[PDB]
Amino acid sequence: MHLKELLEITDTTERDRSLRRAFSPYTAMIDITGSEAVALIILLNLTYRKNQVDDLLDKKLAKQALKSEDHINKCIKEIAWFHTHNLKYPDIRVSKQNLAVEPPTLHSYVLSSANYPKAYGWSHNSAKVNFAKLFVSYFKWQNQVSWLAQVLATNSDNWKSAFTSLGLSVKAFKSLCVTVKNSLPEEAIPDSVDRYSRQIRMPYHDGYLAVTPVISHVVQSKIQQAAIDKRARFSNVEFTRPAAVSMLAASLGGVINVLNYPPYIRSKYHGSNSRAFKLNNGQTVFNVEALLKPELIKALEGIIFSNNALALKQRRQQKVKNIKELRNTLLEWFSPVFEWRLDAIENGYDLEQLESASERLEYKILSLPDNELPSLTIPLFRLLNEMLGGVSMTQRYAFHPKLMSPLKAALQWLLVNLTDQKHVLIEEDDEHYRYLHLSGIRVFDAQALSNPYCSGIPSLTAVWGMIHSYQRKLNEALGTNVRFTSFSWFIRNYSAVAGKKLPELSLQGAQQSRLKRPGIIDGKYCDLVFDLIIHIDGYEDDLQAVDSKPDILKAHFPSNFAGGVMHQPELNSNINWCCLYSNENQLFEKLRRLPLSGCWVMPTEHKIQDLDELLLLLNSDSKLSPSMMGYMLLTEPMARVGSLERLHCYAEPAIGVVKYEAATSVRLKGIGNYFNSAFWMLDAQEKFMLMKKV
Amino acid sequence: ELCNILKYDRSLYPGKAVFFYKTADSDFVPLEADINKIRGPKSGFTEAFTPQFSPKNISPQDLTHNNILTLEECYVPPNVEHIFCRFSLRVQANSLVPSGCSDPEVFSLLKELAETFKECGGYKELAVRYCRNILIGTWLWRNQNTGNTQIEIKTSKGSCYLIDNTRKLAWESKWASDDLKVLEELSNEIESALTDPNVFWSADITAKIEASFCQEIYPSQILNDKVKQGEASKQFVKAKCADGRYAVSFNSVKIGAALQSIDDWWDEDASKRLRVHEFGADKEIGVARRPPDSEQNFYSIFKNTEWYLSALKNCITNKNEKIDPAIYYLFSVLIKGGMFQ
Amino acid sequence: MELCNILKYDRSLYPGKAVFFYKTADSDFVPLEADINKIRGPKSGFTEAFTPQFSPKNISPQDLTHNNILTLEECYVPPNVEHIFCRFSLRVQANSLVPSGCSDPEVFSLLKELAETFKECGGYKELAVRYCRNILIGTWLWRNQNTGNTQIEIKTSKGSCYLIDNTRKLAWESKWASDDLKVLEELSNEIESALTDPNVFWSADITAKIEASFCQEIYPSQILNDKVKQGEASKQFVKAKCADGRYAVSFNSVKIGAALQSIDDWWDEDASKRLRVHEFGADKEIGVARRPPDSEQNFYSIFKNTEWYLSALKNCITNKNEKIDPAIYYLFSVLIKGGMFQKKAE
DNA sequence: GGTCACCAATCCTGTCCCTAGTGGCCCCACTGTGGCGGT
DNA sequence: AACCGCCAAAC
Repeated sequence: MHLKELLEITDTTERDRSLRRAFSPYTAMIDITGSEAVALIILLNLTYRKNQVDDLLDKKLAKQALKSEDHINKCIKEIAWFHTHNLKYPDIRVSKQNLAVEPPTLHSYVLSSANYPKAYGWSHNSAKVNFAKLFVSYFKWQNQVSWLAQVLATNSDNWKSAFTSLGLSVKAFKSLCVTVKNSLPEEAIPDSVDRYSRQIRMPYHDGYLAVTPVISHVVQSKIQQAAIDKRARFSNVEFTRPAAVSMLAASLGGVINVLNYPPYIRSKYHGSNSRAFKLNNGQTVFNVEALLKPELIKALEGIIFSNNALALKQRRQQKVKNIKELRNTLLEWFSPVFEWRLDAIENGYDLEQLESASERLEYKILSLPDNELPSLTIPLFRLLNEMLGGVSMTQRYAFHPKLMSPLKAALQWLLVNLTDQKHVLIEEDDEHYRYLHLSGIRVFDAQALSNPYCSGIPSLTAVWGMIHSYQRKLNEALGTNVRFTSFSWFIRNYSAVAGKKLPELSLQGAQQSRLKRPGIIDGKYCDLVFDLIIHIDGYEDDLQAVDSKPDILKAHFPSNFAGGVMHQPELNSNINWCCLYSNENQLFEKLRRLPLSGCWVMPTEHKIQDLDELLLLLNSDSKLSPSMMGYMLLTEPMARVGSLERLHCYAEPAIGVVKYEAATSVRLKGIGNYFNSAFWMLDAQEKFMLMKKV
Repeated sequence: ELCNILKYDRSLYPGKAVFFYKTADSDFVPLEADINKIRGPKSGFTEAFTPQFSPKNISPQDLTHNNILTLEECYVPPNVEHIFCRFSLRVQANSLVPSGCSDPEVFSLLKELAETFKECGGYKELAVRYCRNILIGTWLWRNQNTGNTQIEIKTSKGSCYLIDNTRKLAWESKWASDDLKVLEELSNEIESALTDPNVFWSADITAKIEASFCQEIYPSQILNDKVKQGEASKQFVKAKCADGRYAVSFNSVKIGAALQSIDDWWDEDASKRLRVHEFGADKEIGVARRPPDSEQNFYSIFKNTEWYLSALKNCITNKNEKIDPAIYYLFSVLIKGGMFQ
Repeated sequence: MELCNILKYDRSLYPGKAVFFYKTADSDFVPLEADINKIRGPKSGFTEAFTPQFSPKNISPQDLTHNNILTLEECYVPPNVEHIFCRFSLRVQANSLVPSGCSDPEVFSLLKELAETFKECGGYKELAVRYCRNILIGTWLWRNQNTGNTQIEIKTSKGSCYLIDNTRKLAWESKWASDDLKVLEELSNEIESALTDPNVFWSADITAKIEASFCQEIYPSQILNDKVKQGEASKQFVKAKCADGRYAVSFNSVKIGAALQSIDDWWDEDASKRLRVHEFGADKEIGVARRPPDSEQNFYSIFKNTEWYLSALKNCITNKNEKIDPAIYYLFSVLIKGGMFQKKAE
């Protein structure tokens, strides 16, 4: 915790290794409130090379650097290149630019630099990477996070003794104090957009805005220090010369950790009530059996603000979703059994072992038909007796509600089946809407790194941008004005592609620009096969103008996706891959024939206040994934040289959470659930542009 | 002029080319690579000599020692008659108008240049060159003409073209009538796909090679400059199948590089066909055939669009005279795509 | 001349992979499979009993009577199988005429001229004879060579069929029969054409048929395991996975290639031994380099004097009584072998 | 013209060993893939 | 002044 708690080690190698690890940004901050002199010696000895220093507590070569005003001058030259956002990540060709801004607006559902106090990284020139370490290294003062320039800016009197303890003058010290306070990092926004800075078009007031995404030092440093502590699933990105990228990258030897949560789709084997008991909201025993209740009865009686009956209904609203979740859990394995029994008409995983498993594919659960089994329900009522032995073993049987839960399970039976539901929707309009189903789309070498924090699926903003490019081309081709408002995304196949990408020869910039190969940037790439369902709005004149031209609809389908090449299914597949639908029942009748191993990419409504809550929430549920949600704007939109559009803005990629739901779960949850809680839209606001539900 | 941050999407979109074979049971068995550990001789210049060409102070038996090499190998299984290499190709019309521009003056100029180049039938010549690269099997790279190769092309239009033997074809040789008919028809379809934005055009292209007994396959090799001590120093580009098996494959850019090996306008009597590049980069020699200091590079030719417009507007009427090869190179680079400042 | 930053050659000879199998009345391909056998080995080494100063170690009297547990792969012919078959394919390309990569166009044009002058002297004929002679005597069987009466059957893509009735009668230096020399003459002409004509596509299907002794041991390629666990086998074999799911015991392509290119006996005027073509002429048995870096017989010393060798080749066709310099024969055997012959930018 | 009968039963008693040991030698590649301030 | 030099290390 404290500085000299780590100085107790007699072995200098272990001591200096622990000290160099302690003052690096990929670890926790140590307290130097008691130890200011010794702290200054090590912080000023860190300014040297590793092979130049034997021991960091040698006082004389610290005074050699401190007395030499060719050494401290370089350290105060490097303060002007202190960033809150690294423009040189991952491409180091972004020439002599510094972005220092306040954190953006705080959002409940996404994670950014708004969720932490304003900390600084450094990125200018690899030659001066050590010279930054004096004035950019973060420590713990009194009870406050601070760095040397900030603590010497105002509270100098506390450090006068520590600085004069070596034999520094008062004249030089106060001149150093005022020049450091004058040379503090200002609000630095670049005057022009760099050639190697990535720009995208986001929909602004009545047009488009040029957005450059820049990583935040704080969120990266938190993910790095979370990855060294071995708290979540991480994969590696290696850099050639890390000192040219940043100091954080230089400290880690260029090996940067990213959140690795890809979708897992297996073609192979099925191997009980198992899927429920495993989902563990659910069952077997506990978290949270048993209610035994009293708990449920007490909750209803408290909610009896506004009349015992009206309260029970208000309890139900949350407690029915909770009671529905209990049935959904219980149904997870009933789903799997059924599933098998279709594919098969033969088998489960093991036909006999299934028949043996108390809650598996029984020839009695075989049917009657789905439809007639739900209409029968009977099975659901019987399973309540089986739930005297599993789905809560013994305790909490007649107890506050078991009858109500049995009734909900009997109602769910009707919902669990077939040839039912059907109609009546404010969404989109209706005058009518359309549903464009794109099926069996193959993509080769799409960027798996959604943002430079997260690895797994491609970005949802990439799916949005592709759909928006498709809309623009169609509306310009046909002369219509239809809108591609929302989409749902089902992944059939996913595979990670090994190896880096070799860049071609070009005029690489210097004092004299020469024809040569650029630096090899490491990335993550995936081959994936997916289906998209796009929800089209507009006038029936425009919709039936769209429906009349199927070849022109097929023609303007883009061939680019997240940097990868996007193809329609193979010509011998016999798959009509570009289908329009007027009604929802016909679409859902088509959609429940999907492969069962595939995953729906589903929006969630979980709130996250910092990284540790997100990591606990990821360690909670095995089917959640941290992904790119969109852009939190840092600067104000204005005219900037090198911009694609009229107005340019620097933004930060926001980390949200998606769910990889099974095809069966979405099939059993009903048509209403699918059409309300599976569709993505871009909430484009003044200061943020984020992907969300509805 | 400079054109103020001009941007073009590429027109040709090939996918991954997957190697496989067929049994009497299955119509797709993926060709898999096995890791083998072999001896290598110490046969390099630096093993024995200083940079001044003087013998190093080594032991008398240092050059008789071996390097332990961990390499990936792909062979045809014994008594498998045919190797199959299949890829898909999409063609879009992205060469007509710049996708990103600032000045509407150069936008109007380039759009006018594009449609007047279209009317003279330059896209036909470029389509013929791309089609000829597809028919002779340039995209097999080192597997080309190792056996009697038969190339089948199925199109989204509903056509079905077949080249019987690619060993009987070359770039400069005179073909049979049926092979010229295949070239003509498929060139027309590719040219139609390049010139019209309101048509969809895809193609499934399959090469069937008569395999020799346990013949070596030459797929794409991965880029790795941070290989570990345990791993193979030479690995191959793979594609995962329906099951948990990896077919050895070519990169999309590798196929793309083969199809666009059309540029032989860089000299008056150029025998070699370069991959279309802004500076005509030759991978074998390691020089630029259209160097940055010359007038033959793209950024020199691209400033004379107003003169090439006048030349084309004379060429459209005067009926016979050939188009300036600079304009062929110009539009080949526009079909390749990129950002031009 | 000066050696370039980039100076590559693709190899001309492409042996596929040699697979061991046998034939029944039912099947014309039954693959020869290996099995892991656990045998008892003694402590017979120098270091087991002696110090480096040749003094006895301090060990128990029963220590040298203890054994090592060996996990080895064994391949024997099944009982009452008459013949064993080793089969590989060979493709020959013309890759020694032009370097695959070259930085200096003066070096490139010189090496192109040298190959064309060597071609018109009939230099590729002599090299093709030595590659062909290694196929007919069965050098590529390595330790299976002349273990029984071996018949070698060669089918070329031209439509020619060649047959050696017994390889035990043939050797490298021995006087051949009239029919065996006719096979050597005709097949050497087909390889020479393939080595020199880029338009010619040539491949051969080469099969050995060995009269097997009862449960005879087969000697295929062994994989290079430097570190081994106690469970897995210390001696493992190179295997070709068949289309069904069976592993035929096999030779490496590079192993077959090493046998065909065992043609180098120019390193001394009265040299009895034929080395595998190496830049420094590495003798693996004696453990010396027969073309040392200090000598002028090594490849890089000969390759920089290629202007002086091109002068001698142009005076060769004018006489055609004086033979070609053995330094030039060795030179073109390395270019057929292929490799990366690159110095650096100083 | 069409199906493949019901009613119950799966045995108890005791144990898986001892000795000794998993080798020496030699080796693990050359090419390219940099921004920035200064003398 | 155009061209050799400086600069990092996580599990």
